[PDB]
Amino acid sequence: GAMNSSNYAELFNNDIKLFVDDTNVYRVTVHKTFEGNVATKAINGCIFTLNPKTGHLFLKIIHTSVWAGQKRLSQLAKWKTAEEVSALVRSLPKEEQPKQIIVTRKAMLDPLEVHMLDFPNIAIRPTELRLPFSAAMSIDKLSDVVMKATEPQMVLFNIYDDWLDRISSYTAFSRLTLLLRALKTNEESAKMILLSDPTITIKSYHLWPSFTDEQWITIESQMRDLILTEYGRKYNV
Amino acid sequence: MNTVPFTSAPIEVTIGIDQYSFNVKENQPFHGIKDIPIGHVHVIHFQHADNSSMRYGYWFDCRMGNFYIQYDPKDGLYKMMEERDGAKFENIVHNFKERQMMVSYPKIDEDDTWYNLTEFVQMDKIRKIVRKDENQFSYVDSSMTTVQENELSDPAHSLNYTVINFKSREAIRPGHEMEDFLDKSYYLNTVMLQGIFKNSSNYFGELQFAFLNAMFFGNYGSSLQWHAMIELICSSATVPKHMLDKLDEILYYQIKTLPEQYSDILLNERVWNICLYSSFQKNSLHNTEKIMENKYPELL
Ligand SMILES: Cc1cccc(N2CCCNCC2)n1
Repeated sequence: GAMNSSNYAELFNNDIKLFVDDTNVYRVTVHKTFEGNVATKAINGCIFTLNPKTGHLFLKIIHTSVWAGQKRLSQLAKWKTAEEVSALVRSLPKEEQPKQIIVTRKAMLDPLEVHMLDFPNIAIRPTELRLPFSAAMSIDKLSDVVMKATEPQMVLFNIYDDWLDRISSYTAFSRLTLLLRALKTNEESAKMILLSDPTITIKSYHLWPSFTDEQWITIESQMRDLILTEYGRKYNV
Repeated sequence: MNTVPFTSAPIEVTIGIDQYSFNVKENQPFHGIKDIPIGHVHVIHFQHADNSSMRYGYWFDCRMGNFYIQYDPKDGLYKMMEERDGAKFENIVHNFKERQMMVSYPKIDEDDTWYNLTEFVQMDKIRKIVRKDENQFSYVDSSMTTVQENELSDPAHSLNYTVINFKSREAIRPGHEMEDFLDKSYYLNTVMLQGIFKNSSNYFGELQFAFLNAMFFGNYGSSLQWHAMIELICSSATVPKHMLDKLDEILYYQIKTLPEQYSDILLNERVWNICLYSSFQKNSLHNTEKIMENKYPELL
């Protein structure tokens, strides 16, 4: 059933699973028209599909051309997401197809289920977790490839860089979600934190700075402080 | 007019005939039901005074033979039987009609209720849903499950209703996944109407049969089937105008006939609010909507 804090370790077992997040699939800027009305202008988006065990991210890029002439786009976006997830599954060799897919928003359950009818042995699950994958467009290189895209495009990332050489997937995942939670609550601060020390660079093939173990500990604590603070600054506590 | 005679009434039971019912005391001199209108199916149904568990009953049509009820004390129930010897049956019944030991099917003449609830129900189709082909009549009760309920256990005692499943490959064409799921017109018209049911009358007959088994026996899967067949129609943008008109009539009488005290188990809040207010056909069921809002405004 639903994924929550109690079955949290199941992410890191040896059953293939992907998270899907659709929050960045349909993106608009809202503006005033010359007549003084409001119109939306869509910008490129992405589906954030992610194997929490390996860190492989299947960033499907959603070019605004896909919304051309379409109605009820917030709804189409969930079916378009499900179409793309399903095409991704079909393209993987059998032994790489997930046994589960966990959607971060319950509205995606029925669209994915319908598209996945050909894969009855794949469980489509919701979660009770309030995960921060929406903040994934606060990762600069991810934001970059999405905004530059000129056609639909799939780009493959490892969202853990090389962390797994040194830490467990459980711990990788916790770091990642601490980074994304920080990015979501206060992006400016979160980013200041990650790059304050210009000597700690991001390898061209990575998304995050190459911190040492001790430098990650310092970082993680600063992101924690950030999240507790922005919660106080928000609720006055 | 025809007759369903009884050997006796050895246990205390409430007997239903169609939408009518009366109390019979243990070993009361009761010998059957007379003046049953020809031309319709009928259901004669039973709730023992001791064990309100298990309503049961028989769908039948008097044109398809002479049919009596004889209580069976081994199996403990009122059993429908067929008498092949017509002479014997005409004589025995005239005997009981002379001694006036039969209740009269109490049809008021202005009243088209039964016809309206059974318009498209035909015995021949009931017998395919309720497979027991040695008998011209069909046994149903409260606990019988449906062919779809068994997928999710005894197949001989099942209700073989048409399997409808909105998240199935049958319902969803590859390539129109969103289109066919939000607008089931493909499923309704091509798969079901043209493919499985053949016409709207067989479809409506199953839908009506399913309500009645829901209402008279509280058969849960029959209500599931009834709500599903409504929803398929209501969730389809393209429905022949004549089917929309007939469905408004069909449901109107089902809601009219439903016991006011049973609405909470037999009426699915979700399907009805969706049908009357969200679906393509939200504007196409005026009589159904008017009666639902004046009788059961609570559900909505
Ligand atoms: C009440 C009714 C009417 C007609 C026939 C019939 N029966 C029962 C008598 C014993 N078995 C023969 C058939 N029973």
